Amino acid sequence: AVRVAINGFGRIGRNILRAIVESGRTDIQVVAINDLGPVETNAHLLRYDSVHGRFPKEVEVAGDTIDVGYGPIKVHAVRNPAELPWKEENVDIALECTGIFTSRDKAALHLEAGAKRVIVSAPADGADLTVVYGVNNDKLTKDHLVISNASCTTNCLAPVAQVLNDTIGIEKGFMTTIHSYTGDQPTLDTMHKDLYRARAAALSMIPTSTGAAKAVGLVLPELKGKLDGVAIRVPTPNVSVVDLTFIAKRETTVEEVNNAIREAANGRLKGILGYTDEKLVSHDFNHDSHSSVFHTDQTKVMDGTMVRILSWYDNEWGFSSRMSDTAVALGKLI
Amino acid sequence: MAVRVAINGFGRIGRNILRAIVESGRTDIQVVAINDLGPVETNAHLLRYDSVHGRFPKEVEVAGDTIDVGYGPIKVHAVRNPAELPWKEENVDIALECTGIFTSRDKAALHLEAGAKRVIVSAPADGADLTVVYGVNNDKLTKDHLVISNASCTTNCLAPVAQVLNDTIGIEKGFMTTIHSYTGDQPTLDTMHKDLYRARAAALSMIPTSTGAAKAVGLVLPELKGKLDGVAIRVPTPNVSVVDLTFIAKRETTVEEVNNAIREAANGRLKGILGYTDEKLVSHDFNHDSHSSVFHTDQTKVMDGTMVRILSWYDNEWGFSSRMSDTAVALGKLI
Amino acid sequence: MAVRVAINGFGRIGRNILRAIVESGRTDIQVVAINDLGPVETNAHLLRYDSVHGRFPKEVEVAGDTIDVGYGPIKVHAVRNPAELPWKEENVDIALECTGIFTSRDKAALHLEAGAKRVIVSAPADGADLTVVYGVNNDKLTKDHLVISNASCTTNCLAPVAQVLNDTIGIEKGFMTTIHSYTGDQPTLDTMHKDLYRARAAALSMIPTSTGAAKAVGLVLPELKGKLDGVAIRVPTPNVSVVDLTFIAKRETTVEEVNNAIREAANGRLKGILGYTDEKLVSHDFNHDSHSSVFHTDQTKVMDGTMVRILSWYDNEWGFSSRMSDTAVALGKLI
Amino acid sequence: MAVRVAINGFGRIGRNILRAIVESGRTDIQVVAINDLGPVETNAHLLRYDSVHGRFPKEVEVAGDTIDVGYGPIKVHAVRNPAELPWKEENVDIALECTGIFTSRDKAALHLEAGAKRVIVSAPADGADLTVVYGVNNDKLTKDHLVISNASCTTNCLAPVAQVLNDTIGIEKGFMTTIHSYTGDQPTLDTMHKDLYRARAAALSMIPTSTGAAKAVGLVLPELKGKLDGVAIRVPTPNVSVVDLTFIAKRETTVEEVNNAIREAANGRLKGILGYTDEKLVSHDFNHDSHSSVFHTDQTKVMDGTMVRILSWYDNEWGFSSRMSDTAVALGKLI
Ligand SMILES: NC(=O)c1ccc[n+]([C@@H]2O[C@H](COP(=O)([O-])OP(=O)(O)OC[C@H]3O[C@@H](n4cnc5c(N)ncnc54)[C@H](O)[C@@H]3O)[C@@H](O)[C@H]2O)c1
Ligand SMILES: NC(=O)c1ccc[n+]([C@@H]2O[C@H](COP(=O)([O-])OP(=O)(O)OC[C@H]3O[C@@H](n4cnc5c(N)ncnc54)[C@H](O)[C@@H]3O)[C@@H](O)[C@H]2O)c1
Ligand SMILES: NC(=O)c1ccc[n+]([C@@H]2O[C@H](COP(=O)([O-])OP(=O)(O)OC[C@H]3O[C@@H](n4cnc5c(N)ncnc54)[C@H](O)[C@@H]3O)[C@@H](O)[C@H]2O)c1
Ligand SMILES: NC(=O)c1ccc[n+]([C@@H]2O[C@H](COP(=O)([O-])OP(=O)(O)OC[C@H]3O[C@@H](n4cnc5c(N)ncnc54)[C@H](O)[C@@H]3O)[C@@H](O)[C@H]2O)c1
Repeated sequence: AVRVAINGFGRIGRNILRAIVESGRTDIQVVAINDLGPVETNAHLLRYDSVHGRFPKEVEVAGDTIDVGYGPIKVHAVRNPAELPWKEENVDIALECTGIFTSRDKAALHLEAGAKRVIVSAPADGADLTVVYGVNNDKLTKDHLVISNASCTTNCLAPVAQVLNDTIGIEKGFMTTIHSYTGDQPTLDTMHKDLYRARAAALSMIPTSTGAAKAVGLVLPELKGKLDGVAIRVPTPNVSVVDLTFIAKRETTVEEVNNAIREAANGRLKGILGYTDEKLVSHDFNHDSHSSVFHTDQTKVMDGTMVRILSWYDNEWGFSSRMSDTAVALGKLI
Repeated sequence: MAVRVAINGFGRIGRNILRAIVESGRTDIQVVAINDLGPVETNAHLLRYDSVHGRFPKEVEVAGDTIDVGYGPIKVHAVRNPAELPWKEENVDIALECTGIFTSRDKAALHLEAGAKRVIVSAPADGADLTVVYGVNNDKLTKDHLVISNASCTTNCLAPVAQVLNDTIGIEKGFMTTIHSYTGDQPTLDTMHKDLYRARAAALSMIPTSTGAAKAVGLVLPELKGKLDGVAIRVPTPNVSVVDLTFIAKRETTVEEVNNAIREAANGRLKGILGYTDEKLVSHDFNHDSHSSVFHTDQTKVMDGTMVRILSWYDNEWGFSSRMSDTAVALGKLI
Repeated sequence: MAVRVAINGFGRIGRNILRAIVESGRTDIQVVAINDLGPVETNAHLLRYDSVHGRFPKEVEVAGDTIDVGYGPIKVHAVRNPAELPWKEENVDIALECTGIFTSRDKAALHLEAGAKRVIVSAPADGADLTVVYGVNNDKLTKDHLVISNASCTTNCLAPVAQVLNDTIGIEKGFMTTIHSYTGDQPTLDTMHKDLYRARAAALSMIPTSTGAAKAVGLVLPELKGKLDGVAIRVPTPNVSVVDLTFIAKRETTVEEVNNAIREAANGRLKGILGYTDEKLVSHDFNHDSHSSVFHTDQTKVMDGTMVRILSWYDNEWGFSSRMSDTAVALGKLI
Repeated sequence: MAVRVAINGFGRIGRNILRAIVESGRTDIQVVAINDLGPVETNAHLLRYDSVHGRFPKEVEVAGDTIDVGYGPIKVHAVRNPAELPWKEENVDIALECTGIFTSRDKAALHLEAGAKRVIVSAPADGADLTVVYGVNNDKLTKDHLVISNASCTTNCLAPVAQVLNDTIGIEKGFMTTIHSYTGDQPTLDTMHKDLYRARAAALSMIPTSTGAAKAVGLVLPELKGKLDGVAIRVPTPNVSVVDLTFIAKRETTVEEVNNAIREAANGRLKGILGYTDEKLVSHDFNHDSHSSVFHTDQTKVMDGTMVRILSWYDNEWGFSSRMSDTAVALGKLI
């Protein structure tokens, strides 16, 4: 079992722990947690969840300790990641989930503190490698010390872009992800570095940026420079969607698009790529641990070569699950 | 000299047709009757207080079966069958059919049986003598078109942008996703519905849904027939929608060319119908904007010189309700 | 052994009764029939997928006009009027009336003609042989009671608190405001309605509304007649409500006494029906909780010894649906 | 004779103080200085476009470090510590403290150190020389009060109602729950916060919370010291709030007497401050209403002559921001 610490006990941080517990997985153990508050507040935030419900197991608090079923977890409050006791606690991997230490050189402070590897829960400027689990995690080597788990959007688009490109070919494509609001937006209109993201989150559709599409051109090099995209933030607390229109290299059909996703889903990317043949809506994919769930009924083909698809993602649950798969795979190279 | 009109179905659009006439100060049209399914006071109450547009900017006087908003009594009805209305007596030039239940052309045609001289449907109308997007094809109206359709809110958003961009650089093929506000045909909580998507609690999810608006551009621009398709996604906002469009241009172009061609038209031929913003705005800033379509310059992308994406906002209540009036006035002149 | 039940109207109430029976594992009641006028496939889809309660955790097999949730086919019918139902053929012990259309005793009782032996209406029911809050006046049911009301979500939340506190300290006078989640009978957007309050966009406002729950407690608990009044305020949430009650005690008391009296009730006589929390929880934390009433200790207030304020949550869907079954099990024993 | 003001903290309240001034046309006050934490152009952009109040009605023009709203350049700063703001230089009569971050007398008074002659805190302030609800106790101001509090939005709503009733029929004892719109100090999603309630996602729940507004009346109105207690529940609306008050009268009363004592104050000495409605309105209807408190008449109830419940609405943003200017004008005359 690889030893991990969670830095930033937030939406991703807490859910990383929750997914581990809810699965019984034994390949990974969380040994410490760090945020900026009382141990008790961390425990209470874990216990009660406005999106996913109540925590399924008792949550025990002992001094500086948290226990969720398998022994106490050392809990901290250290602003500077380089001051953490990673050596003394023998941390194989630091999972960096604050939002503020995403460049390689900052994420690396965990290495200074004593962790052997670092995984940033987001795009990472200067990452030794950027990973979409199930797609390119076999590129990890003994070389990479500080890597990125990509963004929730990249983890949803890449598996779909990969299969379809392998099947039918992608000449050129444009993505708009319609995303649930997120903690880096305000409840009401207020001073912000980004004028779109300044705006009341549950009140509008809000145009926003995202490197997800170009980023896929890097986790799948064969799609270098062929995809571009943006986002629209809307009034939902959790769950998002990818709406991608692209040109196929050869003429195709709705059926062939659908079928190719099904075979991939039931075979090589099982658990990572999924699909529904039903008429579902966003909330239906709440608490689904797939990176991507392809909406069969939404496939469109215009004039042989123009293709539209829709794929869902639980931006919290799916991604937090991958943070674990990625860590277990990274620990094995140590 | 003003066209005499009657609103059938005093819902989100029937109310805002009236309200927009009043806010705009327009003298060319006049509402002379209103019909719905309830007491006069209830209708007045819903005109007075709006959850999305706010309070009615003027007093609303009720006296009998009548409503006064500044200019004299408006006769108010409560008749389920459209065939039974006193359109001939009250001298209705044009009935505006807004219930959402008489969009069929022979169903709309009941307003002529009842006495109106012409009919406009506030939606796509199957079998309409003509379908119109004001500013794009109101020129094709003739003295013979008797029961026309004002298209949909989404169609009035898309067609003016398609027309400009096609005239200027050429559209080969494209796909539309409208992210649209939820509407009165969806429920609060999940429940029995003919469409499995729309059965779902409306303010709780992103809800993919069906729409023929892109294909319908083909009805107002034959040049464009068969070249556009699209769908919708409804989201938890109560008003204001947006067209997100990715298409293949006939020649290489650039972000700048596209925005530019849009400004030119917005500032000239299509002033008031197609507008644009160069600022970083979000959907609520367009609440109560009367444009059919407001192009969002910043969001314009171009990939490999010929794949082009655009984003254009509409107030689905407000623009569309304003255009209902523009269309009735034009039609009125041909009577 | 298990009481055999039929659900009339597979709207939300009806579906959640089923889901609650299945999720709990209980063995004392069984749904053997459903009657509804919409399509069997749509009803299965709505059982499978809930936007408030989430994914139903068992397989749902459609096989013709039948549905199987894990114990055999459940016949689904469509029969306009409840006297025409084949309740005799089907061996129904109790029809659960959940349409919202058949609430009066004489209407609900058509099910008795249709062949069933008892009827339970899932709301207040005019002229009911008895009105039940399970856990409170559960024991006043007889062999002679043939058509009953399971009262309302708010009443099942209030009566248990009122009873404990009245027994312990005494209630002279009180006023209840229930801050309630919006519900299926409110519209998405402003529109024609009998009640002008309920005409307003449901998720855009705090909306004042009347409720009969405080009167109704004076009936379940006769010693409290004329003692309690109240009203509601609907707010933009899809599920979970709360009772905010302020009353005058018969005698001086304290915060700790009030809370302590609730805990001893919840941990004994009223287990599973009235619960409490000693933590700082919010409304979503009670989503999908089967209690009728969950007392919020932290929110208890006393001033000048005798004016008391309390706060108690209810999942207005899930608690009430469980009680439907608890009530029916008991009714069955009297058959 | 126009009081010169600086707005420190250009947030919901800050921006709307400026907006109410422009909109009213009033000429007794002049904003001469704005301070926040970001670029001039960002401050201007948040003034231009407002998700709750809509677009700014006048042009918002930027030149260098100044914005101009129709009446000449307002100087714009970005300075974190208030002791450094050039208040002396710029002849500031009254610094309006609106950051939420300097509410205690010693932090608020840093503005006096900087050059301002007076300070009004836009919230409860520990140690304030006086706490003012305009319309109620502003006659109590003296030339001697240097640092003052304008109370809370809730106290400005409750105090006028409490005054009228108390003066008319007496208040022995009351309890208050305010149902309140979420504000900027709550998160979009569950996250670390110093208060375990307010840590929870803001638009997802009914969230019980702490307020001193009921006690604080007790000291705009000494006759009422120690007689009222209260608490809050935040719910998923972005603006507009309500007071739900239940109290013991000093004598027997009626629904009718309670209501017309309010009408009379509202139409007489409390005009513009306390208003009322006789109609069936909902929260959104009071968006952008400048009253401090608008009494909802149909909601008055009386239990056994002496138990009285009432409901009164407040736009927590728009009403309070207007009062800030009113209070500023009064204070300025005493300098
Ligand atoms: N929420 C999502 O949908 C999602 C999905 C994919 C990726 N991500 C990425 O994951 C990261 C976190 O996202 P989130 O949604 O969990 O945000 P969040 O705000 O919920 O979590 C951030 C947490 O870090 C804590 N924190 C701040 N500074 C700290 C410090 N110096 N030391 C320790 N803790 C500190 C905060 O208290 C907070 O609890 C971001 O980079 C985000 O982009 C988020
Ligand atoms: N809401 C929009 O953004 C929008 C935009 C463009 C077009 N439209 C179209 O306009 C039409 C109405 O839309 P809406 O949002 O105003 O719906 P709505 O539900 O708000 O309005 C329908 C109104 O008609 C009344 N009505 C129903 N049956 C009637 C009958 N038998 N006789 C008289 N009145 C009757 C109802 O009471 C209701 O007030 C629909 O066809 C819709 O597709 C709507
Ligand atoms: N939902 C709650 O929290 C709750 C709580 C307490 C009491 N109640 C009461 O329970 C009743 C139902 O509530 P609900 O929320 O389930 O409403 P709902 O709208 O979800 O359910 C109504 C269902 O009955 C069906 N129906 C309507 N007319 C019918 C008829 N003619 N024949 C057969 N089926 C018909 C509809 O298709 C729908 O599925 C109401 O009286 C309500 O007051 C509900
Ligand atoms: N929003 C309401 O309904 C309301 C009502 C009545 C009273 N109040 C009180 O008014 C105050 C502000 O409320 P708000 O809703 O406008 O909050 P807000 O967050 O919307 O506004 C606060 C503003 O102050 C700025 N700021 C923070 N630190 C600063 C500093 N060091 N120097 C200068 N500016 C700084 C922030 O950038 C922000 O623009 C609070 O005390 C609040 O309790 C608010």
